[PDB]
Amino acid sequence: KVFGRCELAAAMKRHGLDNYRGYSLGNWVCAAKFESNFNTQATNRNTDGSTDYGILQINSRWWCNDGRTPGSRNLCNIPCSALLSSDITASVNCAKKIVSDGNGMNAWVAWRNRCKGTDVQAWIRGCRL
Ligand SMILES: [Br-]
Ligand SMILES: [Br-]
Ligand SMILES: [Cl-]
Ligand SMILES: [Cl-]
Ligand SMILES: [Cl-]
Ligand SMILES: [Cl-]
Ligand SMILES: [Cl-]
Ligand SMILES: [Cl-]
Ligand SMILES: [Cl-]
Ligand SMILES: [Cl-]
Ligand SMILES: [Cl-]
Ligand code: NA
Repeated sequence: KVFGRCELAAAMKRHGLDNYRGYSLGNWVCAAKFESNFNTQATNRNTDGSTDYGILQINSRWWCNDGRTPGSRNLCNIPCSALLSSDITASVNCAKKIVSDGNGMNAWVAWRNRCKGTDVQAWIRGCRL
């Protein structure tokens, strides 16, 4: 599914991301925009052979099982395909573990490089929430 901006903002709020670990909704929307352009089905292979999946491009090295990332863990206890669904519950729940692990939203390199410190509230402006 390709979400609209405000549609994903509402979805992320319903699933409890708004101010999760202190990160306002606009940080999460922004991270999704640059990780996946709001497409749940986005996948991208990394150089190390792991793959990033879903609206928040969650990596198979640590977080999910795809059957083809040697030596990896599956900390979210999910197949990586769960992270491609129209229903964002598995991406949200796994993202909540990732953002809790110590480095906050710096786990998403695109969030550090394109969203951190910027006017992230612009991403939810105009939206019914
Ligand atoms: Br939930
Ligand atoms: Br629910
Ligand atoms: Cl947009
Ligand atoms: Cl915000
Ligand atoms: Cl990592
Ligand atoms: Cl393959
Ligand atoms: Cl959903
Ligand atoms: Cl649905
Ligand atoms: Cl933090
Ligand atoms: Cl407005
Ligand atoms: Cl809107
Ligand atoms: Na894995």
